[PDB]
Amino acid sequence: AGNATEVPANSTVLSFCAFAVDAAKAYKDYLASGGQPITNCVKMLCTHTGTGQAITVTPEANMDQESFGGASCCLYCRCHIDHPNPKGFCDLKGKYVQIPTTCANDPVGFTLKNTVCTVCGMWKGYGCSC
Amino acid sequence: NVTGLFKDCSKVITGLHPTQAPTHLSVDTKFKTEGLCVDIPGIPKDMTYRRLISMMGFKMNYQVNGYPNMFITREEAIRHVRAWIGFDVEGCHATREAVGTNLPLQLGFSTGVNLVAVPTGYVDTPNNTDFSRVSAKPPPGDQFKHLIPLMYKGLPWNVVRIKIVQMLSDTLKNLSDRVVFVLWAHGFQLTSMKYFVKIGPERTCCLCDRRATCFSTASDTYACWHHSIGFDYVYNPFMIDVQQWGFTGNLQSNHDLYCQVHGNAHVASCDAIMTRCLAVHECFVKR
Ligand SMILES: [Cl-]
Ligand SMILES: [Zn+2]
Ligand SMILES: [Zn+2]
Ligand SMILES: [Zn+2]
Ligand SMILES: [Zn+2]
Repeated sequence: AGNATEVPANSTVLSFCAFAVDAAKAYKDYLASGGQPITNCVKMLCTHTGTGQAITVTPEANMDQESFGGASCCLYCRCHIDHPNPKGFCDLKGKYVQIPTTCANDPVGFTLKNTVCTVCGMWKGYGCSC
Repeated sequence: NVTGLFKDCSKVITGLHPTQAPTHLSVDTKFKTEGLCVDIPGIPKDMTYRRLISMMGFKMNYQVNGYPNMFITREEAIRHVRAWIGFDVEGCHATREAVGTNLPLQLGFSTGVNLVAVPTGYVDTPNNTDFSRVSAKPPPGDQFKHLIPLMYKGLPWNVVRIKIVQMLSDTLKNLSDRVVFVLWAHGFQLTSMKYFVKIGPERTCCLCDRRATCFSTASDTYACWHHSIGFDYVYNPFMIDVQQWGFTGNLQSNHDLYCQVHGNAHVASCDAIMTRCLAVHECFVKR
């Protein structure tokens, strides 16, 4: 009974991060040791005529980005573990997230490793010009 | 194709909105086209769901530089025989609002200790995964109906895990610098360890030079077995699955080939005692 959410290619990485004290460091270290990035993310069919903003209520990829469902790019959502926000809110769940196409092979790692500029709404280093 | 790890055990017939779905598989079919997902303005996210997520199916087969083994070789286990603690868990089954996964009910150790936990699961919501009590039933069968009263005599997991850490610390502080959980099969034992184990790089005690065996979520500190009062998590335990050593047949039948002083009392601690007992015989009896 029940409905699978996951594929076996993700079992090891999700198990490792689901037990880690520091899940973010564990994922980063897993990748650094040659682990495969988390797959089975919610990739969006979109126009690629979007604003390029990082986190949006509709897909907003431009021609240099892919758009994904937000929860599916969040390590804490993927492992069903506690979020860093003490109120238990996710930065991504309930929104779409834009990932540079060069990094779209690992959206979870990209969002883990990078920061959105709250002033201009673009990723620092990938769009923020402040 | 798929795994049962993080299987959605809810009885909801629709899937998730693309912004809330953890995975492509879990997105509702209305949004799927051309192997991708689309956003549909006017079909918004859902703000009231509670979806039980199965923790059955962990796979601890990684190699990450700077992180130790969890499962250890027989030779390493033998070296650390003073650290052996048999561990077994009796489960109950999700029911009513969810169906299709098993929750830890009675945790037993070769110290003879049994601890009963409130049936508790990981519930996905529109926000943080909620660790919470869930409806449960005994496994089907007349031989399980004695578990029914235990489903109303359990302790909350925050208490259970403090008691596990205290039990292991009192048992092991003058025996070993670590714990080796000795298991018969490992899937549900590993599921249960999700509730009370954390892992990471090897650490040292905050109060002495010994390696850390325990972690405290309240203080984000690490302790050895001597300094762990109040700590709630077992940190970097080791473990080994005795069933994988070539046996055919079940635990009791193999245990009883060597030993006549552990009659089967049909309870988790007794399974844990027989598991460590069988392990000692198999590893050390000279043939
Ligand atoms: Cl070690
Ligand atoms: Zn999240
Ligand atoms: Zn900016
Ligand atoms: Zn210490
Ligand atoms: Zn025995």
